[PDB]
Amino acid sequence: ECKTGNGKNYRGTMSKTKNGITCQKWSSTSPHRPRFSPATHPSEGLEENYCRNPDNDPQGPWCYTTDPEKRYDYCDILEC
Ligand SMILES: [Cl-]
Ligand SMILES: [Cl-]
Repeated sequence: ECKTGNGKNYRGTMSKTKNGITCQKWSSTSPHRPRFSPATHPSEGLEENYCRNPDNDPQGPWCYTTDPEKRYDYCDILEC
């Protein structure tokens, strides 16, 4: 678990955002409804509640949040 680039191929194990709030399972639909999931983007690594980049976001790995008022947010992934 290290990152390189926008973290596109990142198949790491981090499950909390940069502010230490824990990620929402990408399969789950609360508190937020994900626009990306394992059923639609099977090649994207949407397993558990880990930090991915299904959309080649320039800011790197993010995940759906568990704080009902925070939709998504980035992950502090060690630099590779
Ligand atoms: Cl939502
Ligand atoms: Cl999105």
